[PDB]
Amino acid sequence: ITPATHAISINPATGEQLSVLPWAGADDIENALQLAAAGFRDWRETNIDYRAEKLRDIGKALRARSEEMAQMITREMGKPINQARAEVAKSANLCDWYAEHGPAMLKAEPTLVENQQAVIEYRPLGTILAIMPWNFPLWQVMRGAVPIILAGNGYLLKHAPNVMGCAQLIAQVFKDAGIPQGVYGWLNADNDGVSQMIKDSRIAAVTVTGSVRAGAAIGAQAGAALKKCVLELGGSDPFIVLNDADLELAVKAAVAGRYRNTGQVCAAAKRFIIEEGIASAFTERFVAAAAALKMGDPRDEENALGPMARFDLRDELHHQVEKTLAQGARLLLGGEKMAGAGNYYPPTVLANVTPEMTAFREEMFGPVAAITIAKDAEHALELANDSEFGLSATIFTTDETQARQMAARLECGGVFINGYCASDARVAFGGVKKSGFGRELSHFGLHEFCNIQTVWKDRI
Amino acid sequence: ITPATHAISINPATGEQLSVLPWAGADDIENALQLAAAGFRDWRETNIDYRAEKLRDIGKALRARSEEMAQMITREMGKPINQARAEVAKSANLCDWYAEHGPAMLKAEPTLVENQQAVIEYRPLGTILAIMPWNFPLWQVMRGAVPIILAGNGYLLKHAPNVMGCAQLIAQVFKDAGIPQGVYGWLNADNDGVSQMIKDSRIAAVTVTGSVRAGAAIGAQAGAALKKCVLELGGSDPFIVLNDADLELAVKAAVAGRYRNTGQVCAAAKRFIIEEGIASAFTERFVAAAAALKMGDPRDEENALGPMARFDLRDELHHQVEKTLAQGARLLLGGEKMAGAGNYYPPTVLANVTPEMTAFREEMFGPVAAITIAKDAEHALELANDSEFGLSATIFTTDETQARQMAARLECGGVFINGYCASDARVAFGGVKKSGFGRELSHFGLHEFCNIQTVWKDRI
Ligand SMILES: NC(=O)c1ccc[n+]([C@@H]2O[C@H](COP(=O)([O-])OP(=O)(O)OC[C@H]3O[C@@H](n4cnc5c(N)ncnc54)[C@H](O)[C@@H]3O)[C@@H](O)[C@H]2O)c1
Ligand SMILES: NC(=O)c1ccc[n+]([C@@H]2O[C@H](COP(=O)([O-])OP(=O)(O)OC[C@H]3O[C@@H](n4cnc5c(N)ncnc54)[C@H](O)[C@@H]3O)[C@@H](O)[C@H]2O)c1
Repeated sequence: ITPATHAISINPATGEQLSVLPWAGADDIENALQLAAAGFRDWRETNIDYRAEKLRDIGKALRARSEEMAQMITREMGKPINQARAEVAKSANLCDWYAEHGPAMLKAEPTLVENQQAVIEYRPLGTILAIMPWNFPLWQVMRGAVPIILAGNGYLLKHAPNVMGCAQLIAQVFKDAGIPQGVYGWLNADNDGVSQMIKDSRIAAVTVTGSVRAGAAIGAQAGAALKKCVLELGGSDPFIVLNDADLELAVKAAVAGRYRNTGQVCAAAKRFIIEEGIASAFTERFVAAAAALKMGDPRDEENALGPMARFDLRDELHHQVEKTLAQGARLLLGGEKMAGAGNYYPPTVLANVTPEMTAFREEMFGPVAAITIAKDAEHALELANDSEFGLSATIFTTDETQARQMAARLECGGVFINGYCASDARVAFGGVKKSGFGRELSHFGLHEFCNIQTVWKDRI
Repeated sequence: ITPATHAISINPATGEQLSVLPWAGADDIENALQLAAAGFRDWRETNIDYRAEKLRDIGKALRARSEEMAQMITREMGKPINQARAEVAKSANLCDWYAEHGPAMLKAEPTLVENQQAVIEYRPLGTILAIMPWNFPLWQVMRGAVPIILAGNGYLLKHAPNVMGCAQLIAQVFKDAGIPQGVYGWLNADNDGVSQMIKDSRIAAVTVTGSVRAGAAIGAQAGAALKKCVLELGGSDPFIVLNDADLELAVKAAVAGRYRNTGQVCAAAKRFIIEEGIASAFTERFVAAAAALKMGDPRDEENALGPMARFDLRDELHHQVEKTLAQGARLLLGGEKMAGAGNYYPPTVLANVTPEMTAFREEMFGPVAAITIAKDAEHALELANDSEFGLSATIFTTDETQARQMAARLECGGVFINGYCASDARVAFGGVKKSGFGRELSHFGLHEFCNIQTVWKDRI
């Protein structure tokens, strides 16, 4: 057993090894690609209304294993159990939502060509290779798999190596739903196996949810293979609070946005940018509220935070904290690794964070808030856009006109005005800059992996 | 002067050197990137109706230099002068079309979120680097530049090195129209210069129209730099004729589709796939019609074909003809380089072309038709899909239902039934497989380089 030969699951609350799974071999890869190719060949011929009904079947099979799934999520990566349950319910509802609204988004599109000669058809592309992360082991898979399969594609999952118990359980749910094994499939492939599949003609495109470094490594290969990719990568979302904000609501949303899933959220509020007049009141309220978050065993529902998922990533997070403190930030809360067998890092708040500091320029993928003072709203917008990332953003202010104007100038894919940032089937998700490109959910996730095909009759 | 240090224009009809231009230097690249960034910063703030009026100004300035532009196209790459005039007219009309229909396509999109709390906004992305080919030196630039700039982006053109006279004239047209500095720009960059620009933060995304080899080279770099790209690459379009086809119309469309622009068309009919019962009658009519095409001085309007654009590519095309004849195909017309100072290659027809031959597997980017016999309609579909390419396709048959079913199974981005394949502002354009990914024209070309942004108010 070694990370060079096996995927390994470890409980981050206890440090105990849970399972191992060897990398797929040459024959496993070939068999997966044959099954995927055969599955897509038949699935692409099915009726759209039949596929919608199969989505409802997926939702039912998932709910039927909802607690088994939630406990597996919590066990493998440390998520508080009620958050894992909420992840299951949101994933199941996504099946029903696309079942109801998806088919109409795939209807032929008329054009302005005379005599109704030309229409746009949304054709399936093929089998989509999907590379997914551990922070939402179910939702991240379902977010793409549901629309991708509804559009008549196949989906081939390469999951993160620390949640292969989750991966096998998801496959069992799709099996329970009667989804053919070619249509939803999966492989415990190492990175070289991923490389081989991208080069294989039976993979039509790639979708990646992960870090910036993974997106660049995989995106380069997809381009070299002339395969389209969607990259949903890291974020360092700004959370702007102006002097006229609803301060109580802003702090509630600020705390929820930073510390949900023990801070391990792509679109988490990570860089708090507070106008000078309200900064002292915001900072004091935010520290007190963050300090009231209980942390411990994620099977105990009194805990708002669990351990972080990966011991090496807690080390990396603490290193970023220490560098930021050494650069001149002030420690207001937390900021030390909990001793013991568990991978615990307490709610942490860093103040006097300047744009030159590590916690302002890197993704802080854990329960570490950075607080930066803005001279005014113009400064707050400049601070917000001064980032390699560009996934999402929040603005708190009672001047809705100003909020709308700032939203137009924020370099990110989502802007929440006076509310709680989240993903939702009804709206687009995805960012700009090093957060990547392409859009998921709504009709965007349905169309990203369609062959958009012009059919033009009698052009004479 | 050597192609190692300079871009060189040579008149293919005469062989005379027209112009030379050294590659852009480090200062030139930096200057262009600075002005692109500043131009985009101000351009993104303008009102959509102002930008629509500026598109009309581009169309006016282009029509004012229409004969000068047409003659420059013909002089640098050999296109018959009336096709160059048509290219200018189509490009000017594209400006007016997007001016009229573009703004509504950029309006905010309602969502299913209750109480109208969330909309989808189509924001500008930044400066788009555009890598373009010589076969339509004006239209390829305008096809993307017009919607890209209408959406509030900037456009930085890296044109093919044999048409830098066209590139400079295009820039003069944008100057005549009053397009602000850095909103439209261009550089005579060598391949390393392109690599540098892709890695530069002031390039937001890349669009490529060119060969499969260029798309793989550039696409890999875009992915590694986390830049979205659109790849519009080569084609080897099938042209299927079944026994019940309107034979006279099929032959007319077959000759027009193969030999327009002296065959140098991405979506040209390149692989003719004819059902056995009608193959002899098709082949004899096609040879006779192809033989009736006049070739010569492209400034003379009686000539349907000019010389090929590049002397090295004629050598390459003839090598493809020789290899295919060596593999067992039959030469029915043409098939030898014309003697003299001009780069002329006659209309050529190769028959008994089987799937294993060079003319069936590679893009024949010149006036060479390949004819393959299909046993039946299912064999024809299989033959059509047995290709690395997948740009467009044509089916001729009076059985509309069968044509619609084949269209759904053709692995390509466009299918023309009983008609002449062409690009048009009102429909999507783009392919699958090694022909690339992404879509141009209609609302697709407008949205490819937008930041699709959710704006959600009061999500509490
Ligand atoms: N934008 C989004 O939608 C979104 C959603 C969730 C998480 N994320 C991001 O995910 C990241 C954390 O999750 P992570 O730790 O699993 O990131 P990660 O990149 O290290 O791992 C992501 C996935 O990519 C695979 N992978 C990584 N490198 C690879 C390579 N060279 N070849 C093939 N496969 C490779 C991993 O095995 C894993 O399955 C954070 O940056 C977070 O912001 C983004
Ligand atoms: N799909 C489409 O919309 C479309 C339209 C027109 C032409 N084409 C294709 O264009 C091709 C012919 O034009 P071409 O001969 O100029 O193709 P080409 O690939 O040789 O050159 C295309 C462009 O890419 C640039 N380029 C090539 N390699 C590069 C590299 N490594 N780095 C940076 N830049 C590079 C060239 O300088 C040129 O500007 C044909 O294959 C044709 O089918 C496609």
